[PDB]
Amino acid sequence: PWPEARHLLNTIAKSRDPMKEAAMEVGFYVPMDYSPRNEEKNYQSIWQNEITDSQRHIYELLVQSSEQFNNSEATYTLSQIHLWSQYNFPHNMTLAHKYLEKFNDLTHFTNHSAIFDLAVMYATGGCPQDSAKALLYYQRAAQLGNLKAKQVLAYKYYSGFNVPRNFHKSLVLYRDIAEQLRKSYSRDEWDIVFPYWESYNVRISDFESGLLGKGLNSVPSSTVRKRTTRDASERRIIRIYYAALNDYKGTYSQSRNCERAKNLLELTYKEFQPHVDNLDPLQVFYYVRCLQLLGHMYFTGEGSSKPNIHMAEEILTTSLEISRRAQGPIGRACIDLGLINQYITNNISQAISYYMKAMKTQANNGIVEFQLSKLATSFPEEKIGDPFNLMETAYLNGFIPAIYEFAVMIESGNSKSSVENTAYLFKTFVDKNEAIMAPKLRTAFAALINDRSEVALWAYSQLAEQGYETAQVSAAYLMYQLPYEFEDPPRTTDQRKTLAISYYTRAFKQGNIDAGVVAGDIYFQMQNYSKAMALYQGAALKYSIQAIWNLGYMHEHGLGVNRDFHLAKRYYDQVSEHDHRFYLASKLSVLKLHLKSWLTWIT
Amino acid sequence: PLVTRLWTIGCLVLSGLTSLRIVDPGKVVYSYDLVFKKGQYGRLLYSIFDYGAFNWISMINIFVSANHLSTLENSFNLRRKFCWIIFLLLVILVKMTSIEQPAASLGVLLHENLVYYELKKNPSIFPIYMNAVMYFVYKRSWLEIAMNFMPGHVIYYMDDIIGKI
Amino acid sequence: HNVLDVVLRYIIPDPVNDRVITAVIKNFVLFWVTLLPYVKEKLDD
Amino acid sequence: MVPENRRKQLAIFVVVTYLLTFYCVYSATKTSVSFLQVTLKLNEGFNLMVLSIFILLNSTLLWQLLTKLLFGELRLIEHEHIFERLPFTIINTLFMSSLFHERYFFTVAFFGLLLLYLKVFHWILKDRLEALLQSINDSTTMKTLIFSRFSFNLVLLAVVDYQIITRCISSIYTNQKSDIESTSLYLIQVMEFTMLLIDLLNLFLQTCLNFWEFYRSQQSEGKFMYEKAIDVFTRFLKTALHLSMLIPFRMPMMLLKDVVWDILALYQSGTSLWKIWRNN
Repeated sequence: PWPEARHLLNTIAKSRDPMKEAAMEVGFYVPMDYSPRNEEKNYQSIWQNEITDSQRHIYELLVQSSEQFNNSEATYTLSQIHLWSQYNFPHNMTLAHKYLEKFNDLTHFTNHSAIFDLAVMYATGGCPQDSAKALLYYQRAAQLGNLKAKQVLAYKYYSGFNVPRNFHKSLVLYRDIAEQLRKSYSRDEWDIVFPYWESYNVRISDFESGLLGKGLNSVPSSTVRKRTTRDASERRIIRIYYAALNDYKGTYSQSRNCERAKNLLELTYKEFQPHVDNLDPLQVFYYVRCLQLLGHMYFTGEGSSKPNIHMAEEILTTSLEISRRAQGPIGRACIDLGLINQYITNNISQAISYYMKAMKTQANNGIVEFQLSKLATSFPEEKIGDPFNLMETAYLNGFIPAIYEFAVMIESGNSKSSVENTAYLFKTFVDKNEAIMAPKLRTAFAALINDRSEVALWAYSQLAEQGYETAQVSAAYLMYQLPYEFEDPPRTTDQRKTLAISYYTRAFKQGNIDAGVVAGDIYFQMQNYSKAMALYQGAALKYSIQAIWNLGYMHEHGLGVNRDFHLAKRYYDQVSEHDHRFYLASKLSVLKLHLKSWLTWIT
Repeated sequence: PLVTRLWTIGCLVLSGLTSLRIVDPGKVVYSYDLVFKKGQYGRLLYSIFDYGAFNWISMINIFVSANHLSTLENSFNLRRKFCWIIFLLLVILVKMTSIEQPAASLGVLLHENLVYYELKKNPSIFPIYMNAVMYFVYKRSWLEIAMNFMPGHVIYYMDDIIGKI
Repeated sequence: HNVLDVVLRYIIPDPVNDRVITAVIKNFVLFWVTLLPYVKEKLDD
Repeated sequence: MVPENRRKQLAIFVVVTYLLTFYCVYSATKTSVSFLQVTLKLNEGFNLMVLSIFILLNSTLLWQLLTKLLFGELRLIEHEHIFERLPFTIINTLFMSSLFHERYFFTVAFFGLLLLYLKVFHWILKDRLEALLQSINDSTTMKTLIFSRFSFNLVLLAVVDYQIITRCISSIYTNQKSDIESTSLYLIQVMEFTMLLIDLLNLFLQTCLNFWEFYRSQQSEGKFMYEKAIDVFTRFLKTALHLSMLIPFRMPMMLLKDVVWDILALYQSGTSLWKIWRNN
């Protein structure tokens, strides 16, 4: 029956990511607490009502195919449905476990994706976790040659969570992984222009106020890109440029649309070219900007079939000419011209000149110095910087392939050849490329903005293992968030809480601060009072205000420590010191202290 | 000092609001051009109420000026005449703003012209203060100081000759 | 100076004439010399 | 004083402000996470001005009660003098507020209103003195308890401003900081409260004069000579301190009005000099 099943399944469009459908023509809601009975009843209702009889017959034929015959392919697909909630079926986390277990039995530890998913599920104890079985599964899955597995194992040896610390193993593994990655790029993608992938490394819960209150959390907001912005004649070009931009680097809500911007720029250039002269006041600036963006677009070939070399070349040289007067920006154009005349035509010295022209600019991120170093290495007789100097500057800047080339150079060279630095470098490269290792962020966000909250929990959790901090804080925030004052704390199961703890705290050890405060409040609500102060002190050692105040409130009440009002006053002085806007609160708290002291002084 | 009490209270509350940018300052500065294309007389009443007022010094100004306004309003139970004259003053100032669009807010202009009106019908620090400072600030424009002091005594002269007729 | 009194004099008295425009313009010229109320008090005299 | 309609105006104003501030605090609470957050939110502009209005009204009611305690009820002449002399003082205090920007806002108004209430106290006690002298009754002597009660009033005021100036000058001396403007403001308030203190000493010696007069009168030259002597002595001390303090700060404006009012006091001083010469 399986062939007919599959021929039917080709007709339902498993999953829709509106982040792209929004490109043809916001925010969301998270849950606060949880109940297993509640979700059982919800899923029962969904099975009762919303499902179409077509889906009824399809699912029944599928389960009959999977049970009667060990088809080993109706099993897997049904697992994938009941996990990712594709083809508009609900989420069951208990059933997918069973089916994946059966699949593992069938193919006898050879299909590594099921190994990965099953290992994660055993490591978080969704269904009691038992790290031994999880680690054996991770070993077995690394043997077969799955990248994500080797990554998470290397990481676990680098952050020392759950195992002894080891720099050498993480080093070797990351070297291997970066190798397999570098073999994944073509000679063109790597050298010429990097393939530009929509990053979703944004941690959730910045679309809301933030973590631990607004105007209060130390680590700066990280929502790099969402709807950039800033009366009849001029503002036309303003609106047109910003619309172009917004439709080039797609936002979080709506992905990019390439061809749209292409046609629009073609239009506006063809319309404004003959009398460009008259727009000196300010429209010159934005016109040059649009022209540069269009030329870059042409050179890449995005939004079309193939690039236009000579067309874009003349486009950009004219852009430069116009910019010579009115002294507009010169960067993107010069960069791209260098890219062209370095590879397409073989004139180097002018390319060198151009790179020099763009070096000290702003919009240059790293391509300048990378290309510079490559050339200087290929021709040492040009007397153009020092390869080490260039590559180090590059890596410091933030361009991807620079990392790998820099690590390659630094491993062969002493220049402080400590193992920690090489480990850090390989780690940063590996986890930064993000378009092969971490695609599931997209599916996560998608399931997020369309009412399927649980699967988002799963995906974010599975990622958190790999070290993508932002995933860690996200999964946490989905599992337990801070309640407003004089309002009930959430009513979720404990195991939920204990996972949230470990996630938050590892996020803390990663480099982020605020989360520690959340973990502390979590222990506090759990009534431990004992280890919390550890976290609080560690955070205060990085100047966390809320942490310090909370430390005070810990001391001055009898929990743990016993009523040292002196140190309490000291801490409140300290908080009033490091920051200004909290003067009032410091003083008012001091006054509560003094009143308590008088009231005891009377009796 | 009923109506003057309301005047100074509205003045100070608008000073408070604009001091904290609770209301968008781009709307209260609405001049004849802005109100005229927009039809927003509420901004004209605001400009009668406010100065872009945040200055403690301007607060002193409000206090002593409203004192003067009381010194002027008290002497007449012919307050219907006060309404007449303030309305005509308002409209002629609107026309002269259409010609000029001065910088100062309308509150300064209204109070100053009422003071000059009563001063030409007939402590002492503040009236001569305001006369001199406004003479200085708008003597630079041919018709700004006109709006400052001419129309008030224009109305008073009409009232005077009506008495004489 | 009685010369300002000559300026006060108007064409074709009395105030009941049609030359009220002449009245108001004479009055605007007197307004030009508003610097001293000494003329306003004397108007009655 | 206060008419009935004013009494009801104030009652309604008070309940208005209580409800308003209660609502703002409760709302800001419900929409917050941590005490720190709700602190930071309260300090938002709108809620800030609401809170400040609250603080003012509470302060004034406290002040009313404090006066009622110390002085029972006032005589109409006293209220007259108050209504007389408040406004210019209010204004010059505002001038004192005018000097410094958003940096020095609230503590400044605190010390200013404090100074204001104190000066009101000084004028009140001074007029109560002149009443005491007019209302003197030779039926009894200046019993140590009578003198002691009025001087209880006195020493309250005296040690109040004294502890004040000591604490402020200790702040200065301990704060040899980079923000010279802080110490500047401080020494200004010091100048004020010292004016007040010298006034205390003046009045004190005036009373001691009259008291020794009564002493001798019950027991056994030109008294006015000694009166004007006290006057010029004290105003000379005032002017001396103003010299010695407005030199360091180099005040632009308070300097001028201060010293000119002082030198007209010196004009009256020369008048008194000539009067004594006529009497000498």
